[PDB]
Amino acid sequence: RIRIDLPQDEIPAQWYNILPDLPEELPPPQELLKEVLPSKVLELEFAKERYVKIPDEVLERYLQVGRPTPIIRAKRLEEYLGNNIKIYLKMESYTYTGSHKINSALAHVYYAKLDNAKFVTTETGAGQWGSSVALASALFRMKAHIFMVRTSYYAKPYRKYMMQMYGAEVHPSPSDLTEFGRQLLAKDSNHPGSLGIAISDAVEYAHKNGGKYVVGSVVNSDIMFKTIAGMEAKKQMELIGEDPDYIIGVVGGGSNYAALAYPFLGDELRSGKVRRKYIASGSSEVPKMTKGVYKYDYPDTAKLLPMLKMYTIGSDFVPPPVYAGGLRYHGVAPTLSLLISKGIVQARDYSQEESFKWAKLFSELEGYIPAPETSHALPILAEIAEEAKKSGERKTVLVSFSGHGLLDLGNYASVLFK
Amino acid sequence: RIRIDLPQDEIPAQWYNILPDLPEELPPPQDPTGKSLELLKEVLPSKVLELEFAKERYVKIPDEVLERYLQVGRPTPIIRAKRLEEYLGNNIKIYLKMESYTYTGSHKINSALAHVYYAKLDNAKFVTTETGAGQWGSSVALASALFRMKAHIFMVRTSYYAKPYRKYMMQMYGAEVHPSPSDLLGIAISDAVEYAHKNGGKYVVGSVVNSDIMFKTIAGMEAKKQMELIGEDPDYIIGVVGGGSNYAALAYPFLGDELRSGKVRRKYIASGSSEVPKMTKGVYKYDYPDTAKLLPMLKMYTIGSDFVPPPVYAGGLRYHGVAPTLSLLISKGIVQARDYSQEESFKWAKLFSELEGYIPAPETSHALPILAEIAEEAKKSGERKTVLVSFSGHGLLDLGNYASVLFK
Ligand SMILES: Cc1ncc(COP(=O)(O)O)c(CN[C@@H](COP(=O)(O)O)C(=O)O)c1O
Ligand SMILES: Cc1ncc(COP(=O)(O)O)c(C)c1O
Repeated sequence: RIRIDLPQDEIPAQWYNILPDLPEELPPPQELLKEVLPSKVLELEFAKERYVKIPDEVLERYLQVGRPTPIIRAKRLEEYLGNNIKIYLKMESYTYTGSHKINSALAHVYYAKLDNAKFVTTETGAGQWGSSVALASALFRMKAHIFMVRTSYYAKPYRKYMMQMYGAEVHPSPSDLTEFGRQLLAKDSNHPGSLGIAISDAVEYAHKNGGKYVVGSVVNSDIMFKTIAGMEAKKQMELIGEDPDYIIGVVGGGSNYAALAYPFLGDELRSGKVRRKYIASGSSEVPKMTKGVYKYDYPDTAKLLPMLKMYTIGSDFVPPPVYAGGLRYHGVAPTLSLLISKGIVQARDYSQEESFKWAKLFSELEGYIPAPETSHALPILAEIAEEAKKSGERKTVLVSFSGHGLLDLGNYASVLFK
Repeated sequence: RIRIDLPQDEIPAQWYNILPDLPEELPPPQDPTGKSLELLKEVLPSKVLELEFAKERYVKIPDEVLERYLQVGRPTPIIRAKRLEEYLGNNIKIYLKMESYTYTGSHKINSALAHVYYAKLDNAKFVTTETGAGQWGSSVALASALFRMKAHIFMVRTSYYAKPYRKYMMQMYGAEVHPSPSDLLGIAISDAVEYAHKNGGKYVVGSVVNSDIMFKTIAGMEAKKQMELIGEDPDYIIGVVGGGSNYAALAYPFLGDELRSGKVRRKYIASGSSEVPKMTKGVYKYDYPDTAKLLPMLKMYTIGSDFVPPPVYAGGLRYHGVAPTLSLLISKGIVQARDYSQEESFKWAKLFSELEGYIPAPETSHALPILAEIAEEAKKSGERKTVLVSFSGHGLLDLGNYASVLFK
């Protein structure tokens, strides 16, 4: 009785755009950025329609990569927690790349191909985004050039290998394939690189060679594409007649959480009354959730995109080298930040020691190793268990289980196995 | 409609035992050094030992095992590989039983749960086992976590250090991992077996024997029901052979129907690696299951319990012998045998990955060259054949293996 499957012939056929349903208007963002970006991707940012039809070509690849993903009920975790709540896991880890990121990668590549792009480029550090764009590129028969921070290129090889199995060309950055890259290599032939440097690398290469750049950021389009997870989950839960009392997840930039929660939150906002509790968490080592300044700031280190109004601890923030928690990003998506400032979504932060302890507990109890990023949601369940206990009612929790941790086992090892 | 899901409440409730349905009696285990036999009784779970020569065609899956089956991802889906079909000219229809969909990424968890469960009923204080790829190691580590058993895993050592993430995975499940030869491959089975005889531990076997294959036929029982669900009778059932459990597990429930009805119409093809070529260069004879000789001799296609794979070999299927029941069937011409190089398999793996989007285990990639042969054959006859594949595992923790061969 623990897995709820949505047949592939019943997958949702539109994405959800919360913009029209926000309590107040979203604080507008503040080119080139138009030559390298897919035309429709630019269009969908300002979108005023509540829904965007998913192209049939995109929908077909969604099915190809494992969608719809199941909801799993974590009954053993429930028992451990005293059977005071019910825990439903939306398993985005079940996609072939093991995370929710392929949901927007497929759409970005599709719209690049529509623009008649000769290839797509993107930046990557740890390789989560890179491997997702690599798969999406392969499924559209699109040439992919991935610019990977040279340090990570050697340090975290398995995801490089994954990108290469998918047939992507992977370039250590700064690369000699661009002027901006060659100019840095003349300073240091083994220049360690940065995420910012790789964005500049990927952008210049698309710009100069008639390609398109695939943005993996907190832009409104990206969140919209990922809401296929929430669209599915809404249908699954209504299928077994359970309405969640809590929806929770973690915030890198916030796209995975929003993607799950927004379709539920949209219903409520349109009814005028928010009844559910929404709780998202990040890492206290990178505390933009709980200690962020709400202000206009650069969504990327390259200063490529215009500033967005978001919770941020600054685009130059770097985490301690001990941090293996994976939620390194400095800001929160503008829509989510707006929601947090209005008290609609509650913010939490946990240490990696606390989160990884829960990861370990979850792996032994339920049997599935969560991504280190995902592990930061688990401490929220303890807090919810207590409040439920004081309810007299059994509360239902829906969790964005954003990825598995098989390719992050080295991260866990560095904390858990000394 | 590329994925066929079997609802969990539709999961089969019994295992298939092919022993009564074989064309002729299986060569019984042999035992010279009259110690390994009572030794087997000392380290094996009692009810596992008992099921080894079980006579009932179907064995009820214990409720506790069935419960965990549902927990770790059963039933697994069947996926139709339409993009691969296109690449092969649409000359065949290709269905993949995705045993990779379980929590540890392979079919191994199917018997690991049953062995550990039966060890628990013996009041075992711990279980031991060996592992190569660590697909088995991690499945036993997970099974042990779920049944609250302490687990000691003996890992081949070359794999130990080259596959640290699999070691990390076992440790995340709370198992203790030991490089083999250890402190107390082939050699690993011997290591584990030894360690179990003292202290008070049970040895968990991960293939070859009848009980182990029987436990894995849950996959085949599910697949039979799923194919019927879409009105699809396979012409070919294919897979790869390490010890032969994942292939037997899928095929035996289909092959049983045929043996009982009198006629075998389907084609059965299994592949191994040419670098460890017991499938096509081995001899059907009695040989030792373990290096070290502590275990009763079994009659299988073998290339010697002392065979050691080439350093350059990253393809997996390293065991030296084929399961006795599967060896009987190969000897009788019922199952056809193939072997491919890691170079040819991995090139197919990379193609499959770009086409279908899913990275196969290096073990599983040995089935892909079979598809190419079936498709060329169908092209020449003009007949459009249906193929069911045991997709035994994914390769997410084996990317280092792939890289050593493909990425310079
Ligand atoms: C992914 C996967 N697929 C097939 C098998 C072959 O074993 P069987 O024929 O099913 O019994 C395996 C076996 N993996 C074992 C053995 O390690 P190897 O390195 O020799 O492949 C394991 O210990 O994990 C497999 O993992
Ligand atoms: C598995 C996993 N979970 C969470 C995140 C955080 O990303 P985001 O909040 O932007 O979607 C990432 C990047 C990830 O790979």
